[PDB]
Amino acid sequence: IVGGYTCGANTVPYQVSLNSGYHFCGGSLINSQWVVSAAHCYKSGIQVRLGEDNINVVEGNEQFISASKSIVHPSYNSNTLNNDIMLIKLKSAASLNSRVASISLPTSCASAGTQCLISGWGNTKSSGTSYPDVLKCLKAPILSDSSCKSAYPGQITSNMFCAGYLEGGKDSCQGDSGGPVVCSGKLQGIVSWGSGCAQKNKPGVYTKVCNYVSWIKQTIASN
Ligand SMILES: N=C(N)c1ccc(NC(=O)Nc2ccc(Oc3ccccc3)cc2)cc1
Ligand SMILES: [Ca+2]
Repeated sequence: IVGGYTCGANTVPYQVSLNSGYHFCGGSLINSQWVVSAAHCYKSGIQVRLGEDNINVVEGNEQFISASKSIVHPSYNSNTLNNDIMLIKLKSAASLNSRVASISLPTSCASAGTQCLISGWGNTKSSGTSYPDVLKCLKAPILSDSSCKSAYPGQITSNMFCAGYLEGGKDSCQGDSGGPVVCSGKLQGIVSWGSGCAQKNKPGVYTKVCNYVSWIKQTIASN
């Protein structure tokens, strides 16, 4: 996260770190056995790390559960990043509580103007690289479909929305991928792509989670 702030330990209880020997993507816990992330974060050998604040230090609230299976959305296209969503099942259910909690899926799509919370352990610099050990947070508005398409012409499909600040300075970044964009307590986006991080007129682009609720529910119902 570029231009964000330190969340505070376990203040984002649904935030997940996907680790394969190292943190490589964020994710959101949506019930005791399932995590949602970006399909572009797909990897064999995922261990889900819940209850994390400093991902490099064992602090006392973590749960480390290997993934038993991953399901990349059937229509995910890696070239356009259209339908950039994936579900991960945990081999054992997580113990839910105040510090490790699931986030609700949306009943309706969010609208332009809604302020949302985006969090992750990604890069905090637009020029340079510095990866924090603790979770960073950014409050950011959903942008209109027209400003999203003006910023990235010919690239925004109906399964994507932009969120952020067209002046730059505040954005998600590499390493934040697969992580949450929560608006009014509902998971509305997944950190997916953007040109650079925090550049002027190049906001973050996010998977539009409301389009996937029936698929998430149906998939969890049979797996
Ligand atoms: N400005 C941001 N908010 C922002 C910018 C970039 C990313 N990260 C990103 O775009 N990652 C990425 C996406 C697709 C990729 O493409 C792949 C294609 C095939 C296989 C694997 C990855 C690779 C990296 C996240 C947030
Ligand atoms: Ca830790």
